Amino acid sequence: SMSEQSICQARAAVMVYDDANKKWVPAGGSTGFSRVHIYHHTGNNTFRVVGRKIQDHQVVINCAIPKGLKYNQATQTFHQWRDARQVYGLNFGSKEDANVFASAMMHALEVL
Amino acid sequence: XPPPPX
Repeated sequence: SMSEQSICQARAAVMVYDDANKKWVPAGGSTGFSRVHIYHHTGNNTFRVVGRKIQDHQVVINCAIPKGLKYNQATQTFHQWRDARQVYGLNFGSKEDANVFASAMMHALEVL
Repeated sequence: XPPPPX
């Protein structure tokens, strides 16, 4: 707030890939849908993905969007990306939620 | 990019 503005909201179950056990796991520990924002830090022209579980408001994801990021729209409702530290997945609750977020993500990547 | 969850 003050420093950033949200540029989208989308309904998704946020998951992270467990490389060691070759499975997706729920981000933050609990399975459930979250409200996932992309937030724009207006001053630096930087963007960050932040999500909070609907039920308890726990932040399950808070990861910058780096320049050049490769965003994989594997399916119409499941998109994923990586960093040096994690692989992230968004299991969106509809195709509308996916295109809203995907659309927001692509704009940010074009603007970085 | 690992395959989706299910």
